[PDB]
This record gives sequence, C-alpha cells and structure tokens, in this order.
Amino acid sequence: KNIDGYFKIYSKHTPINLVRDLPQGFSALEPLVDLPIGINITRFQTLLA
Amino acid sequence: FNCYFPLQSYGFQPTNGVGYQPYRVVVLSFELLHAPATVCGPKKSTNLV
Repeated sequence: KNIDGYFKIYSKHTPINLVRDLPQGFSALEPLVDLPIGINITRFQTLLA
Repeated sequence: FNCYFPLQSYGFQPTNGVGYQPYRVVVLSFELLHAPATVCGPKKSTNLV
C-alpha cells in the first residue's frame, strides 16, 4: 500500500492444506516494515526463480 | 599564444603560510523538497518517572 510516499508492507505466514487451490477461513496480517521512499508507482511485476 | 591549459596543480608544501597551506574543506548543503524528511537530529531523553 502507498501512503502519501510511505510504502508499507504487511505479511503473514501460516500452514494450509490445499484442496481447492485457495484455502479459506480467516487470518490477520501483521506489519513488516515502513519505507519512506516518496516515489510515484503505478505498476508492478513478480520475480520468479 | 591565446591558448592555455586550464588545470594546474597546487603548491601544498610543508613550508607554506596560512594563506597557502592546505585546508580540508567540506560544504554541507541542505534541501527541503516536497518529499518527506530522511535525517533528523538526536532528541534528548531522561529517566522514567
């Protein structure tokens, strides 16, 4: 998420048992780090190994 | 004639005077842009009452 230049990152790691490609239920995502960058962003991309 | 090599070396010898001795100079410039702050000074602290 982009907060007026401050880019924030939230995360959560939990085990699952994949049955239908997307486990449902409920969870809460904790924060990871704040990033005072201040650069406009409009798109993104993944980096696969 | 009407031509000159613009760069020249310094005469920093140990016998130089106050007006010719070497001086390690650093110019600290500050910048206030629309982007947020990045480096703020040390704040005071006291014991916990």
